[PDB]
Amino acid sequence: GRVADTVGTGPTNSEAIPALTAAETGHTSQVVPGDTMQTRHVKNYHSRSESTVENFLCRSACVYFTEYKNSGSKRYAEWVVTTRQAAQLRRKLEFFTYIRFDLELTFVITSTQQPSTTQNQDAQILTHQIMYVPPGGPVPDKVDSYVWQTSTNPSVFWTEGNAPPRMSIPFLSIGNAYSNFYDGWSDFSRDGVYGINTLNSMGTLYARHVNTGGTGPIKSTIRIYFKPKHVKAWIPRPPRLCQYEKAKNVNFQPSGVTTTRQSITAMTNT
Amino acid sequence: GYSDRVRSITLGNSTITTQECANVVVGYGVWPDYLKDNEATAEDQPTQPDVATCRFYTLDSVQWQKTSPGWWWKLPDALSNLGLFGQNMQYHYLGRTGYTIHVQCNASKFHQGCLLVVCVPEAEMGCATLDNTPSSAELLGGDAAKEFAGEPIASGSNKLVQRVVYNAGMGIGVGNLTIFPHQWINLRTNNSATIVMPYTNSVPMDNMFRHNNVTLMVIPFVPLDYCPGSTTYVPITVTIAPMNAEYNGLRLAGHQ
Amino acid sequence: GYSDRVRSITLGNSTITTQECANVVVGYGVWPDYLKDNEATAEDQPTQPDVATCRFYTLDSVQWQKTSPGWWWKLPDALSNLGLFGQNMQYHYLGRTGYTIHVQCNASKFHQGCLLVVCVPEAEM
Amino acid sequence: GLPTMNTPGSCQFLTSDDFQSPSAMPQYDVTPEMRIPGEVKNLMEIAEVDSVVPVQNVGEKVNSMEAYQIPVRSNEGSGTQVFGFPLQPGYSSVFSRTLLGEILNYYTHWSGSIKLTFMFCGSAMATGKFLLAYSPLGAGAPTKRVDAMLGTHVVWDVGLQSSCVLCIPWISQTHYRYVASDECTAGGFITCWYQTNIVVPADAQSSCYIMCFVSACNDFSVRLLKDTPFISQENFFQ
Amino acid sequence: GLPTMNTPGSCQFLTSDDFQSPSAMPQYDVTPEMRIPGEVKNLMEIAEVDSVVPVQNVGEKVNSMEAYQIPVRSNEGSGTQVFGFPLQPGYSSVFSRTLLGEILNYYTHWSGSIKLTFMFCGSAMATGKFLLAYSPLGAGAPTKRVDAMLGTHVVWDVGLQSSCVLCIPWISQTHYRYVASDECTAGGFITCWYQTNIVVPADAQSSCYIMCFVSACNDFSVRLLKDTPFISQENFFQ
Amino acid sequence: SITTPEEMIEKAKGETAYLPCKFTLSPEDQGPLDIEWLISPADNQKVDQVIILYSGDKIYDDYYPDLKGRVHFTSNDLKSGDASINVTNLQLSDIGTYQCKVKKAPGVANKKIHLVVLVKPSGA
Amino acid sequence: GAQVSTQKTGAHIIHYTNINYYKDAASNSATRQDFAQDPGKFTEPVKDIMIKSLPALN
Amino acid sequence: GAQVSTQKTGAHIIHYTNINYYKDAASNSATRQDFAQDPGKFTEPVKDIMIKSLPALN
Repeated sequence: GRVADTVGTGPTNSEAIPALTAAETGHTSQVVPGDTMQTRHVKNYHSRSESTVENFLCRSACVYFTEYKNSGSKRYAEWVVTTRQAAQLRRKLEFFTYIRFDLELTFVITSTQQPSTTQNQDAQILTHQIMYVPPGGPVPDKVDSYVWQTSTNPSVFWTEGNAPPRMSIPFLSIGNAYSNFYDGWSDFSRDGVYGINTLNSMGTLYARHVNTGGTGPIKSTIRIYFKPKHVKAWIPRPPRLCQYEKAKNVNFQPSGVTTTRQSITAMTNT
Repeated sequence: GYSDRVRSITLGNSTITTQECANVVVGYGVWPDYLKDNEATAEDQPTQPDVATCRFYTLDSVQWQKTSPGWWWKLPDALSNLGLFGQNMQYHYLGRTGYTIHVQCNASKFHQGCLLVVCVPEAEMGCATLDNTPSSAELLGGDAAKEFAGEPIASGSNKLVQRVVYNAGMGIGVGNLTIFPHQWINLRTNNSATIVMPYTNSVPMDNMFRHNNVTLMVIPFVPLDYCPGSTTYVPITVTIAPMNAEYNGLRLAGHQ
Repeated sequence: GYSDRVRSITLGNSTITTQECANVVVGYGVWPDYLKDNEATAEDQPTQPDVATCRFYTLDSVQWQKTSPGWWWKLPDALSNLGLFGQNMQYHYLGRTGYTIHVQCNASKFHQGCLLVVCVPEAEM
Repeated sequence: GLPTMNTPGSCQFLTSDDFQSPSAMPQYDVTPEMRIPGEVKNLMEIAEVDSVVPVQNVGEKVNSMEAYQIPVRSNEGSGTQVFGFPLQPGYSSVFSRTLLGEILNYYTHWSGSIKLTFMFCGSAMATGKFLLAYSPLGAGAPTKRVDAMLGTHVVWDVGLQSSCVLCIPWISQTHYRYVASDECTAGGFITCWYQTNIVVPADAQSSCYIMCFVSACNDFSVRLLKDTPFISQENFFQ
Repeated sequence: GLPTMNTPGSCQFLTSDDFQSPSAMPQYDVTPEMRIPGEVKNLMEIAEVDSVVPVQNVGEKVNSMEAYQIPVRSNEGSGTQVFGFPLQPGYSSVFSRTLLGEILNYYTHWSGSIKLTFMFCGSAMATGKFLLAYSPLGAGAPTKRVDAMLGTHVVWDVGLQSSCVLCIPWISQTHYRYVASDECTAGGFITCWYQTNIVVPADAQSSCYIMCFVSACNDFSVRLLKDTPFISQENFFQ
Repeated sequence: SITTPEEMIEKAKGETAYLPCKFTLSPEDQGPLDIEWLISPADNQKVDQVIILYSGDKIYDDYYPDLKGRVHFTSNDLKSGDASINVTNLQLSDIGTYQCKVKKAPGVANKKIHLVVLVKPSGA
Repeated sequence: GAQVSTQKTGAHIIHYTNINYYKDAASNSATRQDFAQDPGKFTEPVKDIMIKSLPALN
Repeated sequence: GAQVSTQKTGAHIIHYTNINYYKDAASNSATRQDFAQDPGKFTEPVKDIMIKSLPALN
């Protein structure tokens, strides 16, 4: 894991020309300082461990959050699982064309009492259900549906005040890797929406209150955190320059290649 | 004697020569080859045509003008109407191939200019209209080159490609395109570029009409210039040979 | 057990079965094979497509009427518009092939009739 | 006390957890096991058993035995179509209620080859020949016999051996396909055509029926358990 | 029960934690791995690849290809300046959007040597010689060629080999420097000067362009992961 | 989602506009299908008014007195992925923005069509 | 079945213990100590080796 | 008295530890790694073996 040492070199007068090459060939020069100047010998101990692909990707990030109430219209939350709605993790993943990983999911669930006129509020403690529906499974259309029975769908039940709930998911693709980019169509006539496949289909998450607590209104928020683990990745790419616009495509607004300075010899930015 | 500037490349009944070349770039160090038993999923016996399809096809030429932004070609599709490679694309569900790409542009010792030649895996492009995605006719040149633009494509309610060259149609910085396999054609050094590209995909085989998995791009970074009295018409010419081609799933012809 | 009336023939992605057959006639005792080095004259490397073209093609059916005189088919030409065999015919100066021919006609134990099935080299008419 | 630290996940109830737990009935002595015939170790053992396909699932025919019957007859021509349906073993209404289909609807992914057995059920005096064909996707379903013939197929000659097997091999760009309907993982088409006619003597019926059966090959498997869309409930039963 | 005692930290969720956890999908069988070209093990493998520098990033030139072009021409003198910028590989707008720069902006500390490759892109009939110079900090940037010559430098002679490499060696009082702008860890200056003129025959263009490339040497490394200032968001995308 | 969610269509008075709304389902989308078409007229300040609905296996017309009998679905089989509509006998007072809303939980998609009707039949 | 491995330390060795508790590999902790590198597929992807002290083109 | 066993992993091995804590077998964790199969009692329950390449009835 260590970085390379510096070989000490003395003066030189010869036909060897390490510093002259031809960039046309597609080759990157392997020159070191000793090729073009006198250097001392250095015993370098610095390490490259913090820039492995795993260490670069393996931190928790919030990919999405939403809300649901204990009364009224929106009694449960519903989210198609994806990495493309939050900028910071999407950008890190799109350094690579193809990638395999497992996931650690952590949920941060919090609640807030809402303004009301109801007197004598003595709410009991709230439990929450989170259900994961794989693609193709039937989905709940109301907070009191037989679907929440979860005979075969994994569900986590969690009571407020305890540690946040967490579970692992294996690499889940029908392909040999997830594809971050797809230059093509799903329909053989190419008259459809471009860039859409189902190699990244992961399913849907539903969240509800199991009990209502008390007589007052209460709104909860669920934040979903993805941490990739056991990562393998292929075919590095230029990082995303333009700001993201849509979750389902790469559409952008054009922008300059960097920011400006005053003149070609100016030593500061503008 | 010997010189490392000369090169000959023979495939099938075709051969290409060059007297001012740089080197040959090989993919990601990987030479193309047929799919092996322990990575296959499709069970039928594949056809391997082997000289009828693994040979050089020369596309239509293109003019380098002093203001040209650049060109691109999606690779399976560029050859899709062309010979028995095209016929085998039309009759099979599944296909697998690598490529030898060769880009040619000569000019005198008095002309100057510099082109980047890159082979981009999975070049998913953006639409000018942020809600839409671009139509097939905008993305697929089909044996004719597609052109980049010099200024941003105006937004409407259209299906045009956002074509501006300095974002490479992809929302990135164009100077960072050297992470991909590539060469430079620099008119004072070099009149040819050659890239050998292996098969790349997240699956072992794929449909060749539905998905274009690599894209050749040719982009002038230093514009063409010359002085009056010099020849003004300087074309660029692309020749492409599929390598180790295989096909699975024979049925009636078509793509729908 | 076993019966010499049943037969299966598989080629490429196709297979044919039959339960009332006679035997199989092989040419003039000679099974088909690729051309060898010491009999070749064309110097270029040949293409051998091998399942894309070596497989069963079924032609349009024909009605046997009580007064039918008979039918004929010239062989390269009968398949000339048909699949990748047709495409390879269209793109090449030269070709070489053998054939497996299979003619089918069923009827009840109460019908009667008799057909000759022949393969004629060089049928100049 | 041994110094410890609770991690996230502490005190959750995850329905697919696998933990030990104290028994409510200490030292209870279970009834000894008996040797019962037909022990099942794996659901695929069920999937590999043939079951009858409801091919003629048209209108009111699903409320009778006619859904399982495929009509054939003596024609005044040849090469017309007998049936066609898509290779969607969990999602096509042709396949969804077979043994194979009912097992598939508890899973998200499927892979492997499939067998279709046909049994001719006319009289012994009837003869005929049929073309059974599978056409991989990308070009649509064939509409004539001369287009169906280009794909993978069997020519079935009806005789003393009454049944014929069409094997639908796994030909896919992916290692797995979805159980739900999905165009990126389209399966292709299955069709059947008259190769010659049905021919009978006088005093035998000129109309006849074929029956179709489906099962899985020894290369078949399923992934990612889920709830079936077939069973449902509005209240607890009584 | 084994007697235990919970320590501080119990039941917290720390985003860079590394703990085991129960899988929601017991015994699921992952798709087998494929040999795909271009596997990446370490982000430094990307940093060591050359990419094109936007040196002429002045005004509207950042909205065209001219940002990557360095003008040179035949002069009526010698020794004038061609370009100059500071060694701030993560923070200078010259460097911030290169491959090297984009990786650096995810880190807090950087160390090691850097390579600048220049490619002359005039006609074959043009000749010239250039001085490429690095001046360590402490005295400001050089303003004449005779002051730039005192520091570390290369004299590039243009010919059949079209490209020349200036190595910027690690010369620092600290083992590491900050990615952000900071005077205690100032990096120094990079400048380029006409050593002789550009000389052409008649009927060849007297104006020409150079291009610059940056990459990391085999002694280079980065420390302390952080969030990049380049990507941002006001709502969840749709 | 719907194929081309933003577009504009120009026709002449007396002709009959085709408003395409073609959609594709994801494997996650397993709820019941709902299809709504609403309108925001250019001349008028009324906004977001249903003109034709499809739900629970059947169609519902008769929501906009103005388009009475002149708004229909074009497909014999709507749930296969076609929610396009025909408007007939076009006149200036209907120039506006039509909206197609397709629902099948979890999935939801919409499409905006800006219909311009011109006096003379001419694309200039 | 415990595994002992080395911790990350400074330069101028100390060990830690692990035991897997669950039945699937996807339940294990991250793989943070894989320090192999191979940049020669991205740098230097040329058919003919290029010796640094020689001219690139001759 | 710990038992070490193999985890479920992918193809192109890693182990886990268990110790029973309770006095009844019904307290143990599930039996998820029993991969034996025997379909020949449901397929092919015939008295006379049927060789696949021969006619079924003769």
